[PDB]
Amino acid sequence: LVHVASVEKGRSYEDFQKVYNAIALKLREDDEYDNYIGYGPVLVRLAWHISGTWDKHDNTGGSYGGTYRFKKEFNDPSNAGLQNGFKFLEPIHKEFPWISSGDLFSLGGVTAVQEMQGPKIPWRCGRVDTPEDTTPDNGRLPDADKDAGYVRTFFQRLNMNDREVVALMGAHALGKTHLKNSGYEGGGANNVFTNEFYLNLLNEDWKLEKNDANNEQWDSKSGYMMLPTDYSLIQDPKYLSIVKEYANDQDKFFKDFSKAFEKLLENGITFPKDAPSPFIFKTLEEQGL
Ligand code: HEM
Repeated sequence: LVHVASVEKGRSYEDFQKVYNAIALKLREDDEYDNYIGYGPVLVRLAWHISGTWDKHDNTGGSYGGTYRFKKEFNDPSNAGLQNGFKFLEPIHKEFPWISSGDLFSLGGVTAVQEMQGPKIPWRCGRVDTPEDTTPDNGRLPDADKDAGYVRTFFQRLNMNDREVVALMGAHALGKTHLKNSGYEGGGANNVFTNEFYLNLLNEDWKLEKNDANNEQWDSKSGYMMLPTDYSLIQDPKYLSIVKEYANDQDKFFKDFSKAFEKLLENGITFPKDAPSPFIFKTLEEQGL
């Protein structure tokens, strides 16, 4: 099973920078969503969930086919709340109907991270929409009620090692949980990409509490929360070392996150040797827009 990247006919960097700019301007303008967090975090989550279905064993799932547009995947209980991100992107797809679905969903994540003052994430085009029968079954995305061993084992399916896992989890500096989506009660939230997830894990006095959906989560008197899978990163000695590293080196975190997130978004895709190089998009701020 091979998925070969194929550049949307005649398109080049300038075309994709236009799409980036459209997403970025809408992020700036539709700022009220989710109590003024805006759409950045949900777009990051969307890009991760469309990629996180991948299975290295058989090359099924992943971002290539844009299969989230089909009912089976759209309605996965693990994807509750992502409809908001899909709705955000729909008008942009109408404006740029030539872009593939997987390219749009992945580019939305890239755009969001950069516009939230995160690292630059190189991005490659050429995902191709695949038919409804290529849609992975539900249940490939991870549960939040588990321990470090679960996290480690889960991420082996995505060909991610312990450093890649800890870097990726730093995206939990962004946004929040919502009881109605996931059964976890949200805490303090931000929409600026920093290494604060790691600082909070190490510095707060966490208490194991039960929420109104009868799930356990870790809460602090400061008003922050951690999922069990978040907290696992300080219970496991290998993960803890890496958490400390990123707490103490913002730049290292940014660089490691950039590499792991690009990898996540490209898993399963074969890029021909004459494919274009990855694009690095300018932010609105860099363009004076
Ligand atoms: C073991 C792995 C993971 C688990 C169990 C997990 C679990 C969750 C849960 C339960 C939520 C709350 C959903 C809601 O209630 O709206 C969430 C939100 C989020 N996750 Fe994860 N996550 C994991 C890994 C990741 C990774 C790898 C990324 C990206 C690189 C990511 C990015 C996010 C973002 C940005 C949000 C916030 C969305 C919002 O504010 O609407 N997560 N995650």
